[PDB]
Amino acid sequence: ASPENCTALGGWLLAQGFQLTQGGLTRLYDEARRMAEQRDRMDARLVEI
Amino acid sequence: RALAEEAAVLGGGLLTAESVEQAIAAREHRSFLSEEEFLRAVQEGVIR
Repeated sequence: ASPENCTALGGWLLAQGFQLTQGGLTRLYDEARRMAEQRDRMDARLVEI
Repeated sequence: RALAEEAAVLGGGLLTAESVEQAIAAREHRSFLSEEEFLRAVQEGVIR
């Protein structure tokens, strides 16, 4: 869980064809971290995201 | 021979001590998924 990882996830979502904002991307990142149930680890399951 | 092949690939065909050490480290780290998961679990406290 790092800002670089958040930027990479946002870029991947943009490449997928979606339009995302900073708040929405941050909320997705926090929700992914919550789903992994680990403070410093975000969920790598990109299908669910 | 497989380890020497990996060391040559990582060192551009030359088996230096650095190349062989890097090859050994990469071989160990390739099979480190379970170790990484266990270590991050114990660091978070999932397994105390």
